[PDB]
Amino acid sequence: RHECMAPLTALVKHMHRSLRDLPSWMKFLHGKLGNPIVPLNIRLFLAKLVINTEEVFRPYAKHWLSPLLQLAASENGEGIHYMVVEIVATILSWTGLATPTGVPKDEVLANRLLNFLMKHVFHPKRAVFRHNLEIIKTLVECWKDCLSIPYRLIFEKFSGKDPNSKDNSVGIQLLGIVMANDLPPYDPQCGIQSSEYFQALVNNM
Amino acid sequence: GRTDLLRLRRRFMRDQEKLSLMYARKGVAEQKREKEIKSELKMKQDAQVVLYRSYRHGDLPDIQIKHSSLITP
DNA sequence: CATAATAATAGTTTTTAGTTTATT
DNA sequence: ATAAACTAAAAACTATTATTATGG
Repeated sequence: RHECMAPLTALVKHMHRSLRDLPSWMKFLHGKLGNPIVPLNIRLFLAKLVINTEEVFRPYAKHWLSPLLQLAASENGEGIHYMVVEIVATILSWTGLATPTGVPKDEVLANRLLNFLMKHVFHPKRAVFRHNLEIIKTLVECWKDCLSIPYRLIFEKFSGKDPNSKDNSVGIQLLGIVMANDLPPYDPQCGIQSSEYFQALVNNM
Repeated sequence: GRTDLLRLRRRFMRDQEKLSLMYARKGVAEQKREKEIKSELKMKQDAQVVLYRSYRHGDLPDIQIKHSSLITP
């Protein structure tokens, strides 16, 4: 938890009482965050702030689109997953205010974050794992703009160990996440073979 | 996806409160027993009667009622 | 201390080691 | 002195049911 942020929160409340990129120092902080060099102390300060300040800059989040994503990408405090999930929740709390389909920078940031999360998505727990799955479903069905499916990490996730004990079902539920989308069931692009890609499916079947 | 952050925080269970969750379910169940008892005892009573006419207030009876208002009762 | 739960237990047929009763 | 049955066959194949690892 953050505790020195409370005066920052009071600042946010006061400015929003007083309150395009009309500067109330969010140009200064805009530069202070856009650089992927900002120290993790200051980086996390700004992160928790903008989490608490998502409301003020709604018809501004598009300019904030690139920082958060590059802030989101390769996050390295209370826990990496913590801030990752919190910030992506903030990002998707708006949908039409900004979309990561403009400059290819936000597009590749979104794809890389997708790879990060699908690498990270697992719980020994029941719902919070399924909560992450629903997070993936929500993001993919709220953007559907530049989103592309790897199928490879996915394949090894669902092809699994040929499970005599259920483990690769994580990949199966990932496939279901894809299935909820009108996205292709599996792009018959190179992949690995595009034929056995379903033989592994029927094998675990 | 506006409650998505609220969905996150409501699903922030990683302080390992499984026993706490089951106990909360227990307390909810007990309150459900109480409320269900109350509801059963209430509903055995005659349900609220339904009306069939609009009504207006004045110094005189308003004859302007319609045939429907007359014959539905 | 509640509930789509779930699964480790059990119970049917086989075929061994107990034994009569003459057998010499 | 038991050559037939002495006496009850110790045992899995192939099928089900209450457990809870958990769901909440």
